[PDB]
Amino acid sequence: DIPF
Amino acid sequence: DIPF
Amino acid sequence: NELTWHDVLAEEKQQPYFLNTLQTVASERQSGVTIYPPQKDVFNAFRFTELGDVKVVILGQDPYHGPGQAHGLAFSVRPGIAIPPSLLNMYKELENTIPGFTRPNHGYLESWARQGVLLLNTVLTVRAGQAHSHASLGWETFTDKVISLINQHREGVVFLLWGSHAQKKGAIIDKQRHHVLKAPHPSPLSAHRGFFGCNHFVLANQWLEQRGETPIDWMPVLP
Repeated sequence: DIPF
Repeated sequence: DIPF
Repeated sequence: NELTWHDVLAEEKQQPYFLNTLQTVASERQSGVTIYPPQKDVFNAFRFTELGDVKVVILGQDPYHGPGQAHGLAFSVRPGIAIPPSLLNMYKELENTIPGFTRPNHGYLESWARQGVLLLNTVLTVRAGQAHSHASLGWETFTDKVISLINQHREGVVFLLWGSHAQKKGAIIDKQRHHVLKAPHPSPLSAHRGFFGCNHFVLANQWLEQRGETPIDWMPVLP
């Protein structure tokens, strides 16, 4: 769920 | 005090 | 820029304050504490507005703290949710200043984010009903770093800093390299002290056009  |  | 968040936050993801924040939030969810927004939405500002695409940054403080409201963007609410009073005041300023803007029938602002408006709360989670309940975690450290990275790695971003908290958060920004505009918060608690009349949405677009870039269409669109 973390876009990085 | 303004959270939103 | 071609720059992405992944290019500049990969090491930040490994920092203790960041790991401790995620672990604390996860432990609270596990223990049965209702926390907003849902885990899948916490980083939606970053998903919808990549680093190289940032044109305008608008800071908030906390996520909305009621069921179904917050979805990982400052100011915005999910479709179907009543318009928050601060967003209603933003809509009133918009209708008074942007030619052809008319009152939207929803408060969902993904379409702003997809145009390069980074809608960044400085704290990214909250316990249900309880403003500032996650302020003591490391989210402000994280969002300090995010603002510092935009300052460092981009040129010519417009920062709209509304209220004392946001203005302090933006005190670092280079005011020659970027365009910083300040006003009171759009909340009913402060909007009549100078948010109405600030003309920030027009001013942001005038800057973008002077830079040779496309302006923001501030009318939000439902998906």
